Amino acid sequence: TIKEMPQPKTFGELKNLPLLNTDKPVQALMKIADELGEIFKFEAPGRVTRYLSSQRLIKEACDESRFDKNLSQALKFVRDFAGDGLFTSWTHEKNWKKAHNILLPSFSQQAMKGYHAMMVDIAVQLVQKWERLNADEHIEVPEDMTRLTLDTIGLCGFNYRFNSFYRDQPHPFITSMVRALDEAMNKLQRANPDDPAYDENKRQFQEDIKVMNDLVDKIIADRKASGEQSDDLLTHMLNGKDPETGEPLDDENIRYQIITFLIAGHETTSGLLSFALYFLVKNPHVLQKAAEEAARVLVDPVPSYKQVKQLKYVGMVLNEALRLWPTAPAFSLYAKEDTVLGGEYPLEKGDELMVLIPQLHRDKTIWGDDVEEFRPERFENPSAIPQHAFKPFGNGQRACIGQQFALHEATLVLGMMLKHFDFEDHTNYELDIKETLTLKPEGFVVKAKSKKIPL
Ligand code: HEM
Ligand SMILES: O=C(CCCCC1CCCCC1)N[C@@H](Cc1ccccc1)C(=O)O
Ligand SMILES: C[C@@H](N)c1ccccc1
Repeated sequence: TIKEMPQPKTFGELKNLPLLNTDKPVQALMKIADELGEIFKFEAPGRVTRYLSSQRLIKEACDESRFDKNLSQALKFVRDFAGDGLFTSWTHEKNWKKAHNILLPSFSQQAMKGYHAMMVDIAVQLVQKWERLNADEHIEVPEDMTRLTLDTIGLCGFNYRFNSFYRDQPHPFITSMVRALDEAMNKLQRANPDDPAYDENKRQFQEDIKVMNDLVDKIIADRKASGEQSDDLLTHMLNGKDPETGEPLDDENIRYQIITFLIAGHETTSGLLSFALYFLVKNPHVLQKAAEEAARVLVDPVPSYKQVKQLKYVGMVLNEALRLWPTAPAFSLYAKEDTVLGGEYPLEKGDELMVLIPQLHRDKTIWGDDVEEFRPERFENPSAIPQHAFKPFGNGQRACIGQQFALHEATLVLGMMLKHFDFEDHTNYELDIKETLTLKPEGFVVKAKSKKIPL
């Protein structure tokens, strides 16, 4: 039977917009979802969004015959610097399928064998940093995880060393990319974006886009001018031809792909690693079981690709961290045609949906009563998890191309962390989640006591 959709409290002509006038809009939407349930309508002047929280409805939203990836307003603002890269392109843009066909082989489980040595290079820099801390000192977790994952995708992406472990102040490119992401997300909250109040914001945004284009376009030009054939994503993009069109990517699109990969490495994997370590220090029995696996498997000074594949429990820890705090917390869909969601909610062609991944992952009909508990054992058997219950990498053909890359890096790094150190939650850290494009545990600090195992 056709149901009226719940809607949170309104602010006259501003409708629901002021509810997201916060530095934590995703956590605000999770609290709305807790109050209103599996679906709610969110209205702003000239905009309707429907927020889905239940596996019951999200399993329908994930039907690619009925729904396609939508560019959320957030992604439309990110598109001002990520262009028609894979992340901010519509499925129907020629450059989406072309880049997708060219890059899939670069992102395969098989390509990970090739990236492994460069991931180890950065992972060993992280371990060495922590081995070199003095007795009184602590680790700034998301800070060090962001140094790591930015550097990894720099090196694997285009053989470029951001040298993040040599620095306090980020590489200039990163200061521009972070400020551009911040501007993109802040613009969601401007009820009148064309105010001159926001004129300095507009001008900084253009300068930041230039910094990004200049380093990346110079990186591409330098690579073309050298003729060097390093086994990185830039080489694959310069030489690759789409089997369908027979065309290569042009230099502008390659720039967008590189900016996109840097956004991904900086924002996502670092969040996952930060949440995984958070849950391990809060669940000492789970930390011990993961530490036991790392010690049993990582028998060599340098982990091998094959050894990373054997860190099953560490992979379960990462999936459980993705369940409770999916660092990429939402994706947007549009109805390809008029359709009825869940037998109750009529949608028109073009109607926009937001999938609230943290809420999906807390659906008690799927996960049961222990849903807030950190239990990696939930992930022992992928076949025992219902369809579309677990979506930290999005859905279908528009799912994360980087999923294998991210999980290989996170497994390697967390394996080495658990092999080399005992960890202390010395401050009894109270989770405080900072929102950019992604969720990260802000101010998360630990102490690492070396097990004194040489590299
Ligand atoms: C834990 C780490 C990561 C998470 C949680 C994550 C999550 C996601 C999600 C949820 C999407 C779908 C977005 C949407 O539907 O709007 C996505 C897309 C994408 N991710 Fe990731 N990601 C991660 C790591 C990476 C890495 C390391 C890369 C690249 C090196 C990457 C590249 C991409 C790209 C290119 C897309 C767009 C794919 C397409 O539509 O063709 N991601 N990611
Ligand atoms: O749900 C949100 C706010 C959380 C986005 C989180 C999302 C951003 C991309 C990367 C993954 C996480 N935004 C919607 C609806 C909207 C539109 C305009 C103003 C306010 C809300 C949108 O961007 O379309
Ligand atoms: C590029 C993609 N991995 C992503 C998706 C959602 C948030 C940030 C990044």
